Amino acid sequence: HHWGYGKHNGPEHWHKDFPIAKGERQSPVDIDTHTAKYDPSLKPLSVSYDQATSLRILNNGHAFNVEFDDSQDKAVLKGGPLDGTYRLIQFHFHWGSLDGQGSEHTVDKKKYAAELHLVHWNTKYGDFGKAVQQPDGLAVLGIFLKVGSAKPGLQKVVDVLDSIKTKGKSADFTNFDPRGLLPESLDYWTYPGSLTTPPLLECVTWIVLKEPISVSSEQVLKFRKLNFNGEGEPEELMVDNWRPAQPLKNRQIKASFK
Ligand SMILES: On1ccc(F)cc1=S
Ligand SMILES: [Zn+2]
Repeated sequence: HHWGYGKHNGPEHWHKDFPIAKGERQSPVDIDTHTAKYDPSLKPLSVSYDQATSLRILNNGHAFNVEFDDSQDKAVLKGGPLDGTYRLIQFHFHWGSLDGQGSEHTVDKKKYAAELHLVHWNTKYGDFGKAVQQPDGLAVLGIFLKVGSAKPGLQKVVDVLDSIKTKGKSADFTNFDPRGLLPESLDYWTYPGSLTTPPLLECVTWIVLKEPISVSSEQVLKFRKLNFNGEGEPEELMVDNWRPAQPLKNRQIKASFK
């Protein structure tokens, strides 16, 4: 009886194994666009992904992770609200059963069809495992997906999902360029929060881009053919793997833009 997204093991249950689920800096949150404060002192965000080395794609039973070689400063996030250098370790998505839901963050209570999380760890802590124990350990770049035109830079991800249908399957996934997943604008909201899955550690500077990317109905349909279950278990479609909005409590969302 492990955590999941079902009636018996979903987000309303997580607090029993992970009591920080009811903590002071949980994620995601609703972004109230009229309450977020423009902070003219935020530096421009620096996304340096030209030397990014993708290695592998994994179905972990909750999502799929596209994993990167994080053994050198090859794909880094810097600037914006961040002090120092954060190394890209993986990206994943959260998505719905229907185009009307799927994102974790909301914007004036609007739910997008999906949300991309590019996960980076603070190099001052040496590895990801130590970084997640620090209040400034991670920087997650959050990008909303809406359904419309195809995102060409996503198709290589969509085409390998057949090969990782069930929990614990992986596949070689070299030479994937995550720059093909970014929108034009790097305008963002930022606030201190958490992982959105167990163990829900309060180690994340969230950087949520204002501009969504467009993906095709056919692209998100392929996300929804994945399985939470392992091979030769009853089929449970990997859908609605999103945590809903948590209490803002004593936190200020800042906007990089007027
Ligand atoms: O869901 N998830 C899992 C790992 C991680 F580092 C960040 C997030 S958002
Ligand atoms: Zn996530």
